[PDB]
Amino acid sequence: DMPVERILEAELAVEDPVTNICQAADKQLFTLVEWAKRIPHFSELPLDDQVILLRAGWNELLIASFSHRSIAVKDGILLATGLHVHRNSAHSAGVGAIFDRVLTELVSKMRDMQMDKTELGCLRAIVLFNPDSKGLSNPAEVEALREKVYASLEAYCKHKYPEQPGRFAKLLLRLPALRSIGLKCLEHLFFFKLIGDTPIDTFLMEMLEA
Amino acid sequence: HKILHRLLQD
Ligand SMILES: CCCC1=C(CCC(C)C)/C(=C/C(C)=C\C=C\C(C)=C\C(=O)O)CCC1
Repeated sequence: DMPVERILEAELAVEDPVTNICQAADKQLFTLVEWAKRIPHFSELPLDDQVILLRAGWNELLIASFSHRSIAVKDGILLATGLHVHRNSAHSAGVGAIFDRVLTELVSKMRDMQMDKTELGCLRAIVLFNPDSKGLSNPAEVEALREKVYASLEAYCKHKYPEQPGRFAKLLLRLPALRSIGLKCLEHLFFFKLIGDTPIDTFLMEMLEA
Repeated sequence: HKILHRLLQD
């Protein structure tokens, strides 16, 4: 009903440093739409609810994506544009705190547990199927899809890593940190928009709309 | 939300 194979397929189908980061974010919103279209039963929801889910979860989804991407590197983040932001660059641009939070609470833990792409895709699908999203035409259907995602995820974990009985819960317990970090990053984005001395592209700007 | 709607419909 919610096979982890299709979720993994969705992940593999989509393959001032603050300015570069904003460029990469705008580039990856377009890609996020396609990714979400490849998640089972997402396209079958009402279009308004698809809009609501993506607008509620885009920042967390993209943060998870590049945090997992940056496993291969140390003290840095790999942007989807093929550009590397070093910890020192971020600190010298005045955004060292949130960057260190990303490296410490997300990237290094993903690397410590060797979180694979299937698990990343399942966590992102859980984030996508956020039943607390305000305005959902039917939050019960979204809740059910979320339950199916984490059922399949727990099954995959107990089959692939039978020696780690706590791996499922450890995967789920990174979601609070992802939520906090996403909120903080959104705050930074709104400050950049208000200040208006940082170029924000059209899709990112639309995500900043009311 | 023009852009998101257009991308979701196609
Ligand atoms: C620097 C000030 C904070 C800030 C960040 C944090 C970036 C930092 C690495 C913690 C943003 C992150 C978000 C919500 C999305 C980014 C998507 C990308 C970059 C995708 C990709 O490359 O695949 C938006 C701009 C402002």
